[PDB]
Amino acid sequence: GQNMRVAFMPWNGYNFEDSILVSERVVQEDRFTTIHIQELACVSRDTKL
Amino acid sequence: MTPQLQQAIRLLQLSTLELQQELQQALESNPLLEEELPVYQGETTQTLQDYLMWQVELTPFTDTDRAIATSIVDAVDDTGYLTIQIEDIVDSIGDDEIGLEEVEAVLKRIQRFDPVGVAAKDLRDCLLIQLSQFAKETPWLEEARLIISDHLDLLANHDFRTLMRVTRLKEEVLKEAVNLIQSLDPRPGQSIQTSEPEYVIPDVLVRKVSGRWTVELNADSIPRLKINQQYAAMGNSARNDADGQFIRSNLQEARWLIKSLESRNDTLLRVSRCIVEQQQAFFEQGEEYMKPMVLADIAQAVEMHESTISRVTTQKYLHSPRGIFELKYFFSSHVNTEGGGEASSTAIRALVKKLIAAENPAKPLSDSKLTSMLSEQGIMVARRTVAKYRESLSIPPSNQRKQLV
DNA sequence: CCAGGGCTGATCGTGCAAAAGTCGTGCCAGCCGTCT
Repeated sequence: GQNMRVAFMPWNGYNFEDSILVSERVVQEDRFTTIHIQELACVSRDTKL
Repeated sequence: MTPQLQQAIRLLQLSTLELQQELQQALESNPLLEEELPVYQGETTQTLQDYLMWQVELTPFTDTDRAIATSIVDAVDDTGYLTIQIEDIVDSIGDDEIGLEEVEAVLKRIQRFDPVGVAAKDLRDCLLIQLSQFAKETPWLEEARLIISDHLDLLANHDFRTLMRVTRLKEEVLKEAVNLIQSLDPRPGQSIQTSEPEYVIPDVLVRKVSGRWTVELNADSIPRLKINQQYAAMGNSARNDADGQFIRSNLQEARWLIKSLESRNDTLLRVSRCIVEQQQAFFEQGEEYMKPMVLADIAQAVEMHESTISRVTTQKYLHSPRGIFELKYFFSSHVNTEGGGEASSTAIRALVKKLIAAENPAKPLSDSKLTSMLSEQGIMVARRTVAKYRESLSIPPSNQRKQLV
């Protein structure tokens, strides 16, 4: 993970029992941004015709 | 060489499916034992019939118009064309009352549905319907409409010069208007499902471990017919002796059938070794490197006769990493080569293929030129043989194959 | 009682000549590019 400045306080109820409030600086710095990789395969599937 | 042998012979001449057919079919006559729910997943594909039906519901028609339409869409095919006719639907509805324009009215609205131009009337009303669709701000809509209306017969000849003086058009400008018609892309029914399922003919297998591939038959395909040990012992203790004769007969025929079958298997394997011993060249290198083989050469290999092998190799398949091939495919004629040698027809066929594929597409090579080229390489063949090999490979034309340089 | 001869059920051999298909290739007719 990454080291982020944390606090323990309610903020208009945006930090409920199991919710976390994230600032906008985190989005700008591309923090926790991940990259997913997928694959697509195709076969010729030779037939009678 | 009586009846028993007679039947044993027809046993190997046929493919494996009809063999299993007769085997299993005759396995019911005499006691001789052979030996995540319901739906896998289940999915109901839509299709360009159900999709044309979907639209009908949404749209507002009356109770009578609805029937007509149902009937119309039944006539639609995979290609996209109403199959029968206009008046045909009127004659098939059995009611003389309903006018011929009645169907037209409905049919005039069903063909602006999803793919527009569906259910066209004889591969031409399509363009008319497809063209009327997009806006009138297109550059040469007039011209193209006029072309399509009565001047398609002329367009059929792939000729453009005649269209000027016929229908009072400009100088080649129409040509750009003729390209508009080419982009129309007819047959909007064929947006169909490309779900053609996969096919196979697996019979014997060849696999290349440590060089010198070994030939061995399929584990599942081959049928194993055993005898029952249970009913065997039951013959000695039989009472009326009628029973005993019955069981003796069943027993003797079973043994006979068993041996016959095995004989088939053994023969197949033997013939599956000779070829591999002779034609290692082909499995390694390709069709270009096949040696010629005849029935007489295979019979002479291992204590065999021509007649016998002739039957084994009919409708038999072999799977190798090269491909899937019939055994009859390996045998072919030969031609005289340089140095007294013999060259297989398949080598010449592959050579012709690769030579035509690598020739200059601008100006095509004549069969005489190909004959001369082959003679220069050291093959020594006639022009007729080249013509036949070219014609055999779904290539009738030699010089007519000319595209834009 | 044992060995010799006849009876009979058990057991098998995947070859062989004749009629038809195939290609190697020559012969001949139809078609087009070019110079006359």
